[PDB]
Amino acid sequence: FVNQHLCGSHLVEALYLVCGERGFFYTPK
Amino acid sequence: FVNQHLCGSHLVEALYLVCGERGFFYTP
Amino acid sequence: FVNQHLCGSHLVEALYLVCGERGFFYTPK
Amino acid sequence: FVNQHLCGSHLVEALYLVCGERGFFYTP
Amino acid sequence: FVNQHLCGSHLVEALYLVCGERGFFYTP
Amino acid sequence: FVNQHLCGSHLVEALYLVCGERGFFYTPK
Amino acid sequence: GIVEQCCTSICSLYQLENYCN
Amino acid sequence: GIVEQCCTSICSLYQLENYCN
Amino acid sequence: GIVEQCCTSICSLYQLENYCN
Amino acid sequence: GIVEQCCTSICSLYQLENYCN
Amino acid sequence: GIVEQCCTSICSLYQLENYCN
Amino acid sequence: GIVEQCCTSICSLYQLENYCN
Ligand SMILES: [Cl-]
Ligand SMILES: [Cl-]
Ligand SMILES: [Cl-]
Ligand SMILES: [Cl-]
Ligand SMILES: [Cl-]
Ligand SMILES: [Cl-]
Ligand SMILES: [Cl-]
Ligand SMILES: [Cl-]
Ligand SMILES: [Cl-]
Ligand SMILES: [Cl-]
Ligand SMILES: [Zn+2]
Ligand SMILES: [Zn+2]
Ligand SMILES: [Zn+2]
Ligand SMILES: [Zn+2]
Repeated sequence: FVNQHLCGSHLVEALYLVCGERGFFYTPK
Repeated sequence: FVNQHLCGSHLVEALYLVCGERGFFYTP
Repeated sequence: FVNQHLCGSHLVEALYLVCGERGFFYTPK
Repeated sequence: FVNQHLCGSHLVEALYLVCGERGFFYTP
Repeated sequence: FVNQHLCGSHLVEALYLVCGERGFFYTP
Repeated sequence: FVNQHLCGSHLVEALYLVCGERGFFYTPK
Repeated sequence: GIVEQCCTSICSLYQLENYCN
Repeated sequence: GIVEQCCTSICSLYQLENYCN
Repeated sequence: GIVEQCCTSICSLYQLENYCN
Repeated sequence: GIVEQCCTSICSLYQLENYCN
Repeated sequence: GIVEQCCTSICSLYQLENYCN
Repeated sequence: GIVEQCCTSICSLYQLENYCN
């Protein structure tokens, strides 16, 4: 897996891939 | 009928823009 | 709506969403 | 036959790369 | 059946995340 | 064609477009 | 749900806001 | 133009809509 | 138009340039 | 190949790793 | 939160998975 | 390599095509 800052739309796309069927929550502070 | 996996990819980016700091939950 | 710098492909994707049926013009200076 | 909304999303990003500082107009 | 050109666009981004510094080869 | 830094997912998407049927190799150092 | 509402028809920014936190 | 207003600086939704047709 | 030309077949960089300003 | 495996069904991160260098 | 851990800093895959359901 | 040429620096279209098969 990539070793990098993930921000904004890239972070949510990472989450989408990584979490698969589980889904995810994107709740920035 | 559209590929759900591709649609979902698009929707989470759109939700990111629309929701901003509100955030959102997503599950396929 | 997000409160952030939008640049490059992200700016054009924002435009695509926001403008919907109206469409848009991307004419950088 | 392909979802026009998804295709359009893709095309505007491709146009961004191809057109550069020329820019472009897009309408669905 | 899904548009191969759109699928490929998605897959190369996913491969980018998954593969990281390993890299990858892609051909349509 | 755009005149800009292309990095990360944007670089691989550029490659995908530019290389077309030829395909490409993304082999960062 | 969003996939049922927004994959075969276009959800505007206004409709998409329903799915925000 | 749009780069100065929304990339270099930050645009509101209203400001972004100035570039819709 | 671009959608008619470039959604069910692949437009190369060369074809896509037609749609530039 | 990846298109045959991963376009009509979802390849997880784990399956996608097969296609890495 | 996720911005501090994965955007401001760099997340491992395990760390990113803390934000899965 | 490609990061040094096109990410760290800026690539021409010709330079980017050096990474096509
Ligand atoms: Cl970016
Ligand atoms: Cl994915
Ligand atoms: Cl999107
Ligand atoms: Cl959408
Ligand atoms: Cl959209
Ligand atoms: Cl694209
Ligand atoms: Cl294209
Ligand atoms: Cl992707
Ligand atoms: Cl995938
Ligand atoms: Cl493309
Ligand atoms: Zn980006
Ligand atoms: Zn995927
Ligand atoms: Zn959309
Ligand atoms: Zn394309």
